[PDB]
Amino acid sequence: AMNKIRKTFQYGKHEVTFETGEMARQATGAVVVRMGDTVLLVSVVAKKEAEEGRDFFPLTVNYQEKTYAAGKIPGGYREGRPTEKETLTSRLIDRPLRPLFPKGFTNEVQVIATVLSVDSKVPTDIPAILGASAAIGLSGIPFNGSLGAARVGYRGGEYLLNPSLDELKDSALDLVVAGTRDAVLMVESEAQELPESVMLGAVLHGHQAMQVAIQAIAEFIQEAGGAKWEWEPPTVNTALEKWVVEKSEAPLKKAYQIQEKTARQAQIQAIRDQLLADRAAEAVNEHELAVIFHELERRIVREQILTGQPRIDGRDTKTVRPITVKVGVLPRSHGSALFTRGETQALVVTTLGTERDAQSIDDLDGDRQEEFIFHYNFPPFCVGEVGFMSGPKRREIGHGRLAKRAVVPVVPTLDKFPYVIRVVSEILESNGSSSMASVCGSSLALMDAGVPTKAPVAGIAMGLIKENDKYAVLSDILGDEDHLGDMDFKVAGTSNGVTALQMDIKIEGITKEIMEQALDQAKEGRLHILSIMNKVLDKPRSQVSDLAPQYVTMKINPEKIRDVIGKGGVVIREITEATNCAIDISDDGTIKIAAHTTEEGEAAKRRIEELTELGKVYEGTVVKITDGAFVQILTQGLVHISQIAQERVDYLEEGQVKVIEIDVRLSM
Amino acid sequence: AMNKIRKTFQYGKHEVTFETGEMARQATGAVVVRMGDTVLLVSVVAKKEAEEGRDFFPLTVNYQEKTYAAGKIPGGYFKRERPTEKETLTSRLIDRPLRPLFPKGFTNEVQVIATVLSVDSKVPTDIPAILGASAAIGLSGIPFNGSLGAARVGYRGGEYLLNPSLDELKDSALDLVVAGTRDAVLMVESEAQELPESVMLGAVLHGHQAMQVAIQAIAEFIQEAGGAKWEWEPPTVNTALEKWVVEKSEAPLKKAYQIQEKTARQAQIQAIRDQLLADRAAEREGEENAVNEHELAVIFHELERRIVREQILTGQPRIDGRDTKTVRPITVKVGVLPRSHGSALFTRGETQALVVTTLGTERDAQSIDDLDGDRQEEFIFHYNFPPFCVGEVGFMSGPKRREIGHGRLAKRAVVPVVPTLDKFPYVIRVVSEILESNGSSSMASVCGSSLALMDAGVPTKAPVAGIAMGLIKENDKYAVLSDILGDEDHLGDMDFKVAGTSNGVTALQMDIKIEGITKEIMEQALDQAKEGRLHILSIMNKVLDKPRSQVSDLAPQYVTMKINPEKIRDVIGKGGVVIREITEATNCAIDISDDGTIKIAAHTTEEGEAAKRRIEELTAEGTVKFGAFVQILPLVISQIAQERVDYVKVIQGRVRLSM
Amino acid sequence: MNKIRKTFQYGKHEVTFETGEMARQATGAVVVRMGDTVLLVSVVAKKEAERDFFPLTVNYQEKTYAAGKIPGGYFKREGRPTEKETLTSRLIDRPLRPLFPKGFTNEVQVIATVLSVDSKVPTDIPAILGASAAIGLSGIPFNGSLGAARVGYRGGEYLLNPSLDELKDSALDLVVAGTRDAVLMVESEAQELPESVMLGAVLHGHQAMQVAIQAIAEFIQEAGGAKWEWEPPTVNTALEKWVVEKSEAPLKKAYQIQEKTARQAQIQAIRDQLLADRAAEEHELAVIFHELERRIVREQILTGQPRIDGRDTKTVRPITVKVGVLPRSHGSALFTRGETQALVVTTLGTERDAQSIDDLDGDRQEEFIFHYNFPPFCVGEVGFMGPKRREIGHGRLAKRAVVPVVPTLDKFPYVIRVVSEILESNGSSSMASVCGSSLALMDAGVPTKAPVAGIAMGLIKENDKYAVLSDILGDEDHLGDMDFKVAGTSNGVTALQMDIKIEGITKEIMEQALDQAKEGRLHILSIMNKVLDKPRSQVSDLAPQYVTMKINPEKIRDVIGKGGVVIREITEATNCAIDISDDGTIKIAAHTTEEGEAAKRRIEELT
Repeated sequence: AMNKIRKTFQYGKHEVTFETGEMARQATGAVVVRMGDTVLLVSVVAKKEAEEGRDFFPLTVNYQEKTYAAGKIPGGYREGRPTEKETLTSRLIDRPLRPLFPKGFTNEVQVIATVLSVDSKVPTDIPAILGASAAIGLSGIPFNGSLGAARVGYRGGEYLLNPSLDELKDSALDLVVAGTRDAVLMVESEAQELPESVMLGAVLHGHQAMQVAIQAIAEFIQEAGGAKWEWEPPTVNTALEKWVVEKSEAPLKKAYQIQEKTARQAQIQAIRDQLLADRAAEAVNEHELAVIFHELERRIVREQILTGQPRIDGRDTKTVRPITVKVGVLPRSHGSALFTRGETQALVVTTLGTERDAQSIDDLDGDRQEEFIFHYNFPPFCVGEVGFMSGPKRREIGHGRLAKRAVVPVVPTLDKFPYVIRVVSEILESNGSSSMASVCGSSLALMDAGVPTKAPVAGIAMGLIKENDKYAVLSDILGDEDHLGDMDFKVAGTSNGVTALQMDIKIEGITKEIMEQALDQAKEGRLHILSIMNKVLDKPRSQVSDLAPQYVTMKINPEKIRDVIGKGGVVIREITEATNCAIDISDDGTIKIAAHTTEEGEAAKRRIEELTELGKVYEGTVVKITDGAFVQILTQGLVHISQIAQERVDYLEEGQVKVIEIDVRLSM
Repeated sequence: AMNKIRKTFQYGKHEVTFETGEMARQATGAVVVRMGDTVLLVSVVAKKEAEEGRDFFPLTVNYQEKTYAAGKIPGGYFKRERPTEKETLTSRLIDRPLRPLFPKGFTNEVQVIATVLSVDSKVPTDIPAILGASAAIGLSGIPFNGSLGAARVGYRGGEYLLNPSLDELKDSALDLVVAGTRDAVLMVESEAQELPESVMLGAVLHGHQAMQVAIQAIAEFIQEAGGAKWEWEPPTVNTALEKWVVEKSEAPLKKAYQIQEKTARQAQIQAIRDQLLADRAAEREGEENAVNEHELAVIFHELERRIVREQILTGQPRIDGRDTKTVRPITVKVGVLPRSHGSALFTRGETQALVVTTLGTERDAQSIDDLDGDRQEEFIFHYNFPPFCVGEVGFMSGPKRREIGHGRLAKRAVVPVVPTLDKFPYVIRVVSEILESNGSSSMASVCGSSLALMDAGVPTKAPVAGIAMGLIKENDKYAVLSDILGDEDHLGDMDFKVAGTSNGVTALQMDIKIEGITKEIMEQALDQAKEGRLHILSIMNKVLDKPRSQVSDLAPQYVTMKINPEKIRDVIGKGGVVIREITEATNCAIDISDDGTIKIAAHTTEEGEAAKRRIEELTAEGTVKFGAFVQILPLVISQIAQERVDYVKVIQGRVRLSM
Repeated sequence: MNKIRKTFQYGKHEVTFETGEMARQATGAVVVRMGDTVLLVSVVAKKEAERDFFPLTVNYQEKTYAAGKIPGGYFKREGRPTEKETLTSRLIDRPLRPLFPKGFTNEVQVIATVLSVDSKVPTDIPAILGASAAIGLSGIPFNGSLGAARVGYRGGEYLLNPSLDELKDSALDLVVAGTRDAVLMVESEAQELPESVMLGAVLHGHQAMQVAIQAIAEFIQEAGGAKWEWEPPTVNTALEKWVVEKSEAPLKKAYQIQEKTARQAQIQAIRDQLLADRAAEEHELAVIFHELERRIVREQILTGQPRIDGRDTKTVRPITVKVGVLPRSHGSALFTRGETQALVVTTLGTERDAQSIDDLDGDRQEEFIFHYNFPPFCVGEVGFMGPKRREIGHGRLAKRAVVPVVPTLDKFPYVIRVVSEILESNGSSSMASVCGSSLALMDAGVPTKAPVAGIAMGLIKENDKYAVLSDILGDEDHLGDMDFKVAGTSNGVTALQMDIKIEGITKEIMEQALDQAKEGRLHILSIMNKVLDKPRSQVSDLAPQYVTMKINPEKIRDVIGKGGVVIREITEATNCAIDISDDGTIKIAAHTTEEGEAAKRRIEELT
């Protein structure tokens, strides 16, 4: 039974289309989104059942790009493990969905967004979200949506809606916003030191722009929408609630007055364990029990701040935690630093390399190359846990990316600094926003390594607590205030402006007023941290490191250039492959060699002294014999029989000579 | 202590020896199979007890190829043998015929590992692998209905080939593996070039007759060297209870299965069950919990399979209302994706395939290194079976077993119609996305592939279609089901899939769960499947019946230039290092004819016109070492300055002019 | 802040411990530095226990930035534990485990990350010192702490904590860790060195070690927090008491019985007759039964009674041997000793087949490739099939035992790949892999210096009484207080491994142990040699061949080309390793005959 519904609307420069009822009919919901020539099939599947007493919402979004979308056969060996981009877009898509799924809805849902065709004029992430909104909306799955999304560029003082990839080459702002009709949900952006007034106006611009799509998706759901799932959250029995409150409230109140994190968490757990034990003394319950307990935590933490009382570690809403900053932390690194802000610590190591160390990426967008790679990883011992050490998690990529695009604007160009840079931020402790410590930390590690940055860059994490009209904007948030708070608001940049802005908003009905206030209280905190930073390292060091790849320089007769590059460019490639040294040659005459070592650096030249009289006493092998013998000196010259070892003269066959003349004679 | 028993016998051209009692002695059984110089160690291990409840049979086959078997050191750069397509596929090939041979209700976990110790090019490994499995299992004493042989059968010159090598299949119009017991064909797997059903069926029977010698060899080998057979029994019955559940539930159940609407139907069956459960409960009452509800479930489950089977056998319509011969609704579409080189959406009932074609350049060929390695594939056929197609949630990790197995079946269905590389100088990649599967998706993959390729302008020999079948057999009566649903394959005692063109079978796959499926039944089953695949062909032909007059503007193109033949040594270079570099540079296949042409394979134009330059410059303004001599491409004095004397116009010599 | 920094001197290098600055949230963490080698070591002990086994997991990881390098992968990151990383993790794990108190089920995870690496300081030792010190601060129940040292041999003199370059000139690379009191674990490779030299190295390592152990013991004081509250569970003498009085006599008679069936019958019977009368008057029973069971058998061997299979302590299981078992392999050997069996295959290749391993030891080529596969069927089990830890662990021991008798590449210009299949394992199969290798390399005509063998041993020590067990069964592993394995030639000892549970093990004995090992070694060797004595005078026909040709000296550069590009194309076209005499002939290393005469058709046109 095939009944195909299609809604079409016009989103700025492009025509968008949602189709349903043709493809993927067994999914709980599925939509074909086409925007320009960019097409995704977005299907959601949701289990009707949930595991009794589940602590988390098993939403999985899988965004996958098919190389047949761009007309290309996959390069390596089919499509392999997820590309960094795929991981990121899955994460970009997940974020805004999550808060729209009702509190307490634990059924596992899976969103799969597959790119069928990719148009260069239309980046995929935007219609992906539009699709996910539409698919979840069709499904009937409990959802508070529908959410739209928009990308906003900034060029010539105007705002660009849904810019292409090239168009962004001209933009100082790359920003994706996603929200509902009434509220902004999440924001991801990089920018070059733009002012808060611009960042905010950009979030608002997109939030207005996307309304057309949220309307369209909304009515699409009207026409073709399935039946709304009858569903309700797990129930709490207030008899038990009262019981839990009377027993744990006073203890939680103080337990939350413990400044030191691990001491706090231990005490909380003890309260939690006494509870469970106190209950048993008399599988859903324990969940129902945990629900009540968590609600209590929330109210306790929240009502403290809302009433003017001091925060968990005692700060007022406006004060950043204590910061200790060091550099030259590791002996063998090119650059390093240790950034400790409160209980959050990042050890950022910088490494340098030649083009050989540069990274090729493959994906839609075609095959490009990054000379700046930024890695971030988050080990279980920073949280005080025990876990598996396997490859980087979606957040570890997601946070690496954010930290990276915060820093990118101040990272020098290829022109000035002809290296490849690898930054690795390692979080050795995290009580909150380790993400921002990476930025801070890396800015120091980059300078400490001699990288000629435009200006020192730092970042801060904000949140708020709102009930009705009243709200407090928290600065330098800690894990608890993110978990029990209403938002996590990330701002990074230099003194002159914001390089990156990231928003995740749990609640709805947040206003530009609050947002406007949070961008500065952030701006303060940023400048506060910058000051404390600049006391250790204010500027990039005037030189790279000693163990850093350094160039070996030798000058060649511009005529002798015909050789070293070889016919077709083959001999220079042979050289760089054999020594692993990248060689750069002035059209005349100087050579500049990139050497990770002096051992190759010296191994790169010996190969170039080759391709490039006067005797000078060479040593070279005999090839032809006559009559004397032509030896091979690198060209050939005659050893006259008169000049063979004297006594008047065989004397050799072939295998192993001074040069005695030219217009080339030899002697022994 | 080691007691080593050997069995030597002739199989076709090759001497086969089984050994046991020397290696792998702690296995539940182990055999070293040798055929020609191909050698395998095949071992089986079975847990001695089933888990608490067990609803199924945990059979696992591991087939692995050591590269030392080929006297090679592995190419993988950490230099170790990620089970490959072939290793997976062959594992699945060995698995299939084993399953039906394990007795009903034997739930003990069983692992079969087949490792290739040495490889002979004359003797493909899978055949001895199946024989070895047959022997190890027999030796094990594990309960088994066996023992089974296998044979590969080729067709050349109108006559059958027994266990041919790859070299020999190059001249064969058929590649078919058949596995069976003394009395029965268990599984068939094959590709063929448009061969008629009787030649296909003839091959199955030729293999089945030909393998007997190996089955006999194994059977007596086992007799001699086997270990004590396991003492095992299928769960006891309660005949009285069964007769009672039947008398009670049968009439109502027959009426329930008259409801085509699932949720509505499953409701009734639950009612009938719950009622049955009450009735038993009263028949006892004061006796203590004498109602198990489990043994009842089993008896009940088995009764509804009987009943459904009976209804179809007596002419009743299938669960969805179709009779045995009718194929589900089909809808075909081409050119569904803007940026694809070709595409199709094939939907048959609830089975649906989005198939996409990508045209590519010699640069895109996927290399393969294995036993019989150093191979390039210009035809790349992938397959995808996402959780949502069956309407559930599942991980996305890598190609699954089924995805390889199904994907591969589809590929061998299509390959016979795919143009030779001389005729169509493109590498092809077809990716099959199964959006909806209840049905046979793999055959949908076939139909969609045939459409996708033509849509892309691939000059396929002819459109190819495929269809999946099932067969119910109760005693002497049987029914042949066309285009079976998913739930229908457990209904039947054998399932087969047949793909081909209007003129012949390009692939045939058979899995048989029972004994006494005759050449006659097969003959008739294949006919109904033919009538089916033509029905489907006719439908798809209405959308696109022949390849497109040309290639998508989005596909790779040839760029053509003319050169100086005397300069060919210059472009190819000394040793051929120059032309190499050019390709790895621009990523273009550069094929230089004797004189004087150059054909350049280019994905984009930019890549192509780049190949042009590096060529041209190397053959046909600027910027040295008074007088000028700047030299530019790898010497104007008056015209530096007429002002006399600081500080390519071109006309041993070689004097001018630059500036 | 603090930031407590202890500094001492280990031999040539200055070692530095510190804490309080970083990884504060961890149960404990230390930054250990030796020379310029730096490792963050951290220990997280999970809050509360759960179990009957010890969930200890050590992860030693290497960051490329420690070496100033960017990872060579496609993703430019490090996601794939290297064989090295897995090996070191295993190595750091061994000496720690036995130090963790009896009946401590609390889950512990130690993470040692290399943040900096010096060519003069191998990363092994500072890691172990740092793990020992990290666990120190955690306050986690521990009977430690310990330290580690490496010992080399150059010109009759031992070398403390030698570097990679220096090891080149050492006849010995030996790692040892131990508590102040006693030695715990040893891992070594030597070139046919005497037992006296090896064991002297274990002592030397143990003596030079105390400096570190002291430094550590102090570092804890200056910094480390007070211990964890803990104590061996619920010890019930009431439980012990009754069991014995109703248990020993019937059970000690149940092990005088033959191999199995009459064992698992009567024993299991006892587990009933005693199961029956218990309730007349918790799994806790299951143990103190097994522990008694242990004691029973431990005793019986000490009194010189049959081992579980009927063997005495000195006799090695019957050994059968075959070479050239597989038709198409370059070399083959099937080595069965008792119920342990290894099929081992030799494959030779051109320089094109050489291993490229990149890591903190610098970019390198390996022409000797050794692999070890331990499939589930050898033990009679079903299991899943990337090689596990123990496979690399056992594989690596086997390798280093064979390496010293392996020809240098100039003497035998072939890449070698040895693969060892364990088709049966009861009693050490890592040693079966060594015995299987000699034969296989020799069957393949690989001119090994001498046939090599190895044996796995065990020691039961109760008080001052003990017994040294030869060719230990898998089920004799729990019995032993020491599990050591030994491999070597008719002359010296190639490889030595030891792991030690109890204390008070004295030089006076393991000396003896190392002998009884030598006996068996010699014994095994004698039986091997009568199958294959010396390497085959020839390399197998199927193996790569060297085609030799002679061209005109003047044209040597028409082959090699310009900068070397022409000669690289030929080797990358035909897959042949090619070299030219200064002026003269040309040796072509070819896999097949075609491939090799493909190299000729090319070299001729250039001529």
